[PDB]
Formats: sequence, structure tokens, C-alpha cells
Amino acid sequence: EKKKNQRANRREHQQKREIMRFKKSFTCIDMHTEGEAARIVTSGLPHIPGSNMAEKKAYLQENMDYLRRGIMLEPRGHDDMFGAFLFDPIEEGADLGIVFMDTGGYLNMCGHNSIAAVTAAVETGIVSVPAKATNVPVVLDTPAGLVRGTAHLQSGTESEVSNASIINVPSFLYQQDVVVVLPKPYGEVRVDIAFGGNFFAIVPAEQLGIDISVQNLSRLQEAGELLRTEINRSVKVQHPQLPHINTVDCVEIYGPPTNPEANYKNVVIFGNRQADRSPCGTGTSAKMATLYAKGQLRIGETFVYESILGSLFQGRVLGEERIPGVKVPVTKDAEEGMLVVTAEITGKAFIMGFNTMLFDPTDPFKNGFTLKQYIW
Amino acid sequence: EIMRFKKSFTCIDMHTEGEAARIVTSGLPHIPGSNMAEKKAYLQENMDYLRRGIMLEPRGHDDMFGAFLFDPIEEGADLGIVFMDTGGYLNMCGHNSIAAVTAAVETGIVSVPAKATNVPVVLDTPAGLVRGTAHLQSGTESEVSNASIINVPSFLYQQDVVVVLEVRVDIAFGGNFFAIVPAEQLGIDISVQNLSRLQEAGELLRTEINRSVKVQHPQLPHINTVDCVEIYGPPTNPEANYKNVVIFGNRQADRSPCGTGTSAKMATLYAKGQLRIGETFVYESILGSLFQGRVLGEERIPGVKVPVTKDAEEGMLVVTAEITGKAFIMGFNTMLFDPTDPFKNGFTLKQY
Repeated sequence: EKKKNQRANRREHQQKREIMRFKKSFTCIDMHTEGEAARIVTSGLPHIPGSNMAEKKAYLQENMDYLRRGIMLEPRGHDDMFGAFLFDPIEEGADLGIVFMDTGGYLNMCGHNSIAAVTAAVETGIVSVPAKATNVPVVLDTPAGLVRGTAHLQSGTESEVSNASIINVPSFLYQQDVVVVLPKPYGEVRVDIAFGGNFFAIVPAEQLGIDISVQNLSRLQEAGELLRTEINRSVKVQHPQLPHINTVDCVEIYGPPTNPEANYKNVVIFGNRQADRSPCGTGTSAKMATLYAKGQLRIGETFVYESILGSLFQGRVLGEERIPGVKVPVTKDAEEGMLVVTAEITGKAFIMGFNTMLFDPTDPFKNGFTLKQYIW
Repeated sequence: EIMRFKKSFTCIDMHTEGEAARIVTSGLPHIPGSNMAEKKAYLQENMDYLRRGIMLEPRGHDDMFGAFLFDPIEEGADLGIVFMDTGGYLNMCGHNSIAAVTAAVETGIVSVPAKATNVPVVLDTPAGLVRGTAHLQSGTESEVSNASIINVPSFLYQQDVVVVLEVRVDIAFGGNFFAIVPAEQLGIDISVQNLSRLQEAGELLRTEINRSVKVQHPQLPHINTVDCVEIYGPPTNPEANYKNVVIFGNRQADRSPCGTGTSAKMATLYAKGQLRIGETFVYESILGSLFQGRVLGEERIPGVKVPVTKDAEEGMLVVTAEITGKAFIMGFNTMLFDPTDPFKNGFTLKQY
């Protein structure tokens, strides 16, 4: 009896250690930022060259797209998964290197994921907290530049984060009152184009004729897709100092708030008819840049943006600059130079899982799949 | 540090030819119930928020599927299992049973005796005992090449049931009740482009069927609704007899060929003389993946009738079908639920 179960358990032990022999694994911290997923890969990635984060992202995108697909798509992920790969920092001042992605492709900047990364870095001990600290800087070296994060620690704890802030890369209004003639039932609409880490078309829900609600999400997704498509066919949008960045990525649709604390509600449509569940950090930065450029938001004033789910992000414009010699369609005098703003965005991320992802060399879905169709 | 892991679950994340199976191995307290059906009823009635938090976004997604493992209760069984999805709880699931059999051997829940090449793994489910076999890759002490399950008894229940959306569907039991309907009767063929439509159609059909047609399992009284809809059509891979998609849950669509749906199809075919005992049937999914099935046996049950049974004295025909497919481990996960997370019980944006 006893020998039989002792022999049994040892065979069972042997089976277990056989598992991860000759199988690739990555370790991940699964977070969400007010409903939006962020899979942060902390170990197991192949070694990637690059003398800066933009070059690392280019390498990934050119040579190792299979990493993204397998981690983001079904069956390990799903069509609304977002994520990030952590690397050593390169740029002076940074704590962590990071490259973002989603089910469509690798990305330059992502605000909700940056908030999640700052949070996870502190809560899991990736960066040290000096004794007695109540705020912990976490500076991210991203393909879009340096993103200066702060984890705000819960009082009484050494590493529990109440919420996190990021200082985004420079944001700016790009072009104003752009008319786009969309098919019925939408008709013509007037939008702003702004950059907040990604380019956004910002448009009022009222122009589209649709109230922002979960039940209207498919209508919003289709309006968003139509608008984005027609913009990139008819309007030249390019970053005037980072020329790798040059098309309209997202459509930010805003309307009246449902929560009293918020200025506005929004939903961001991006990728292939996807919607952000969070209020969207770079989209919030872009909105604040636009409001600022129009005299509707003061430096230091708190701006609160609500998502389709009711979540809030808070932000503030910290400062502005002109860039002598550089211009965008909204800039009046190239001499004076274009107006940029520095914005901080704050929100809350939660740890939802510690994951070890496995890739069997004989799994035909080792690189994932999607069932979502691009409708052309 | 300890409170961060309070109320967490550990899972083996598997997939069976594309279809996810999140198998929860620890974290549940004791669940009252003297058999697996009762444990399922306890969960659905008192802890449904657990399913929601594990299956739905942000931890899961709208086509996620899973199971809770338990100690076996029924004599002969190795593992107890209750299945779950984005909508509720199936009494049986073929792809998840293939995954569970596979996980059991590969993670050492079940011992592999020396030199063995086939390992039995018997599952105690709410629909009854499911006898599984892991087929080991030769040379390896534990790597599973594929896994077979002998399903609970299946049967054609009722033919040509008209339903006005106006289509003719067959009702068959394969561990769940299925309505089986060819695609051309809907006017939309089976393709990833069509999937969204199919999901809606299948939702209507299931809902309509359950409002008009009484469906009751003669041996297991609690099974008394049509839970799934199987839409079938011609195959794209030469090795397959047919291609299908199954709609269920909160209108989610199966990525695998569906094990219980394959069983229900084989019972239908066999009842109609179109499939013989021991013959291999091959069903293809919307992703091009394949399951193999065989009818192993048949019986008539004297005195017991269902709508298709012409003469009760002789009795209804039931078959024992075996399904085979391949499952892979895709991760090991510890799922956490911060008490202040407003999405600790998940959410869906899926419209109505």
C-alpha cells in the first residue's frame, strides 16, 4: 500500500518536472487599469538589440512579431488584450525600458499600460522603495521618449500603491476644425487632430448623433472606424520631429459626463473597431492639449475624464513650451514655433494575476489566432 | 503579503485546438453537495460571482471557458469537475474534458504507471462518469499526444422540429441538449466572416426552442433545456466529414469542433443509418481543427421513450461515443481579486 503511493507520488513528481523541459516560458504580471488589460512581461524574452527604445521596438516589429501574437491573441490572450515588454533602461534617468503592444501591433506609447507598469514595478519589487517614502518615481524609457511616473503609496504600507501618475511625452493640438464627410447616418462632422503620445481625432458624440453608452458601442465602433479611415486618406498627419510617427491611430468620441466628478465622458476607438475600456491616458493628454490650446483649461487645473464603464482618470497640464522653427497646421508663426504641453494623468491599476505563459513547440496555436475580420 | 493572496485561485490554462479551458485547481472552499450536480447547483445559486470574475473581462473574455476541479465522489473516478462559461454552467463539456484528462497526466494529478503508453483518467461530472484516456507520446514519461473521452450516453431526441425565426432542426443529447441545424437553412454559410450573424441566429434559436419545445432527459431530471445550437455544413479540410460551429453561453461560439456536439451529431447520424459502429467520423471547426469520433456501442432501453422513439416497449436508442482531440498547456496562473477592485466580478460589454 504505502510503497505503491510512494512510487506513485515520485512518478507524479517526475511528470511535473518533465513539463517545462524544452518548452519556452515567459513570466507575466497581469494588470488592469480601470477595466483595461495590461499584460506586463517580466522575464523569458529573447535578447533584443538596440541602442534606444525606438530601435528595440523596430527590431521586435521587424523580426519578432510572433512574441506579440502569441502573448496577445487567443488562446492565451484575446482581441482586446494590451501588453508590454520590460527591458533595461537605456536613456539616462530611466528605471525601466518598455515597449507596448496590442492585438494590432507594437505601439510607441500607451497611458493605461504605463500606469499599470509603474504600479506593478513598485508592488512586485522591480524597483526599490527607499525607507519612509510615500511617493516613488518610476521613470519609463519608451519608444516615444521618457515617461516620468510616480507611484503614490498607500499610507502604512511599504509597497502598496493607491494610484499612479504619469507625465506624458509632449502633447499638442495639430489641426483644428477638420471637416470629414461621412456616409449616412453620420454625415459631415468637424474634428480636432491632436497628439498625446499617439495621434487622435477628437470628435463630439453629438455630431455623430449617438449617445455614448455601452448599448451604443457597436455604432460608436463603426463611426470611429469610418472616421479614422476617411481621415488617413484625406489628411496629412505627421509628427514634425519624430517622423516615424505619422498617421491618425485613434478616434476619441466625447460627450456629457454621467458622473458628477467628471468634465466629460469619452470612448476611444482604435485598431480594428476596438474600444478602450479605460478613459485612455494619451487620449486624455491629447484632449487637455486641445482644451489648453483653446484657452479652455488652465495650467494646474484638474481635468477629469470618464470612460464608457464609468471609470475616471484625472489630469493636469503642468506646463507649456513653444518649439522655435518647428510647425504644425495650427501653428501661426514658424519663427515663434509650435505650442507643446506637458500633462500628467493619474489613475489606478490592480494586479489581477501572476502568470507563467507556456509555448509548446508542437502547439499549432503557439503564435495565437484571431477570428475578428477587417471589414473593407 | 498574505492578504494579497487571500481569495486567489490557481489555474492551469489549457487550450483544446484553439478553445480555452481555464482549469481551476485550488482556491475554492468546501462546496456542499453529495454529487457533482449538487456542487454545480450550489455554485450557480450562491457563488455565481466566482464564475463571473474568472470567466469575464478583465481576467477572462467573452469566449472564455473553464472548470473547477474537485475530489471525485462517484466510485471509480479520479477527478471531480464542474464546467463553466460566460453564461452559466454546462453539465458536460468535451473540449474541457480532453483538456482536463491531458492536464491530469501532464501535471501529475494522476500517476502514470511504469512503461504505460495509455493512461485512464475518469471524470466525475454533473452529467455522469466520463472515461478518459491520455495517449502518451512514446519515449516520454508524461507528454500527452492526444486524449480520448467516452462520453455519457447520447441520443437523437426529436426530428424535424419547426421553429419560426422558419427552419427545421433536430434535437439530440450529447451531454448537453443540442439543436442541430445545417447552415443553408439559415442562408449563411460557415466562415469567420459570418460568425457574428451565426452567434445571433443561434441565440434566437436556443431562446425560441426553449419557449416552444419541451425537452427533458429521461434518466437525469435536472437536464431539461436546450443549452447549445450546432450549425453544420460542408467541410474545407479533406480529412473531415463536415465543418461546424456551436453557439452557447452568453452567445459565445466554440473554436473547437465541440466534443458533446460531435457526440450528438454522431448519435443523429447513427440513428439515421448514416454512420456505422466503429467507423471514424471527423468534425472540423471554424479554425480548421479536427476532432475524431467513433460510436462504440448502442442499446435500446425498454419502456423509456423520447419523441423520436416509435415504440416504447422496445425503447429509445442510445449510443456510446468516443471523441479524440489534442490539448496543450498554455500557462500556469495565480488569479488575484483585490477587494477594492470594482471589476473583481468581471464585466461584459456584449450587447443584450
